[PDB]
Amino acid sequence: ISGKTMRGGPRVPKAAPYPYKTKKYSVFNAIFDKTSKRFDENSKVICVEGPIAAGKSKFAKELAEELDMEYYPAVDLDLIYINSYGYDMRKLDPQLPPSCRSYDVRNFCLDPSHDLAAQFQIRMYMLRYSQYIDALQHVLSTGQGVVLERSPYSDFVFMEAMFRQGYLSRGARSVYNELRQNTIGELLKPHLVIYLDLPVDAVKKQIKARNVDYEVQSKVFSDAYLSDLEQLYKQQYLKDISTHAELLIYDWTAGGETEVVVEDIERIDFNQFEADIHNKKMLDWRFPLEAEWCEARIKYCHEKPDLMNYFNVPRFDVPELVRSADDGKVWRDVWFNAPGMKYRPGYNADMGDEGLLTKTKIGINQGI
Amino acid sequence: SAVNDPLELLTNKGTHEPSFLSPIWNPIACGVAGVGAAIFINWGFRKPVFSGIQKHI
Ligand SMILES: Nc1nc2c(ncn2[C@H]2C[C@H](O)[C@@H](COP(=O)(O)OP(=O)(O)OP(=O)(O)O)O2)c(=O)[nH]1
Ligand SMILES: CCCCCCCCCCCCCC
Repeated sequence: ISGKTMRGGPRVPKAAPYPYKTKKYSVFNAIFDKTSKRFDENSKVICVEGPIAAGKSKFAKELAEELDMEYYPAVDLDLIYINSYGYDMRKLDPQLPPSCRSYDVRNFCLDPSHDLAAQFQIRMYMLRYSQYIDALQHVLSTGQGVVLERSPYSDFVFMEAMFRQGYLSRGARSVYNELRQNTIGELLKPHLVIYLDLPVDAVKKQIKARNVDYEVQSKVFSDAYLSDLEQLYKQQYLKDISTHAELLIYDWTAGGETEVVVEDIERIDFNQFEADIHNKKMLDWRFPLEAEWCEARIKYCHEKPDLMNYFNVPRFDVPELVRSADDGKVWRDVWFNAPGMKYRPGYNADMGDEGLLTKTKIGINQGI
Repeated sequence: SAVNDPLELLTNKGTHEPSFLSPIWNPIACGVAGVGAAIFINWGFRKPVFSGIQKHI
């Protein structure tokens, strides 16, 4: 993956980028537009990794700037608590039942032993899923690679970290394992992963480098929990990914510099895995025909409601993930009658949208 | 008529005047069905019911 300096300037595309957010790509659109006419050496998925506090955002933004890639930060719960109109839904909690109240990252940090925190972990996985297809829509349709601050593959370690600390039961672990077995097999594993290795204590020191109140007055950021994440990462997750992705582990006790991390990438030969068609490295990203490339692009553009509807699994034995029916009706009549989500986010007259009388357009892969 | 001739039974003499709804009921019922179908489409996509009147028309 050539950087900005070896290329001699900004990256030029091999063909015209497809407007994937505006034009729907389907089977009948696959004849005129072909997927592999845009792919190059820069069209790879790079996922940066690491512990709780490792400077992933600034390093990933600098890696996106130097390699001419699209930056995708880690998804937080302000994507669904704050809708497209800017109204935060964390102010609806007096009217909501206590089993249906808002629960975000700071609510996990203040109250770790809450039931809905397990739901929160499951919710976070869905949000990571909700960006990963948005990663794979960007690589396949435009031909420019992406960088991800965290991965949907990188989220079961958080589940096991809550489970070994006692914040989750066996039932929520079994539920999240069933959703992971149901959903992760439809994704393509990333091309390259960068893990920023840190000790258990130094991350805590980096907590004091952040000075936010809800992460310093909390209880979860202890010696056993961060050691549990470090053990889970380096003993299960990275060893499972290194059979597919070229793993790069750096020590980040110091500040570090993104240029040497860029310069280690071009020393990797990515064409040595194409000699064997049954090689485990880059197995999900090789396609022998142009029609298989268009088949994957159709699966990742026209079948994103398919992959989001694969989460509809029934699990009723747990009492932490089952919403009460009276509480569900009260939640519906508060949440869907709130300003900003009475209708579909295009057609909402209460938030100043004009020209609704002649408008019949809807968003492609849009949450209703 | 002292006999029931099938020719006289089947021949339309013209004494049966058609009703007021007879030429007009099927187009207005199919138009109401089309308007309700477009309303039902707009309701299932979480739009306002009378949002897209191009589809209604
Ligand atoms: N409960 C829970 N918390 C999570 C999860 N993923 C991230 N967090 C929380 C833990 C910390 O409060 C906070 C740290 O976020 P990250 O580790 O993604 O990095 P951070 O946002 O600090 O960015 P940075 O690495 O500093 O650039 O996010 C998860 O799956 N579950
Ligand atoms: C003989 C001509 C018949 C024309 C069609 C019948 C009248 C239609 C009027 C409008 C019906 C739909 C209203 C919503």
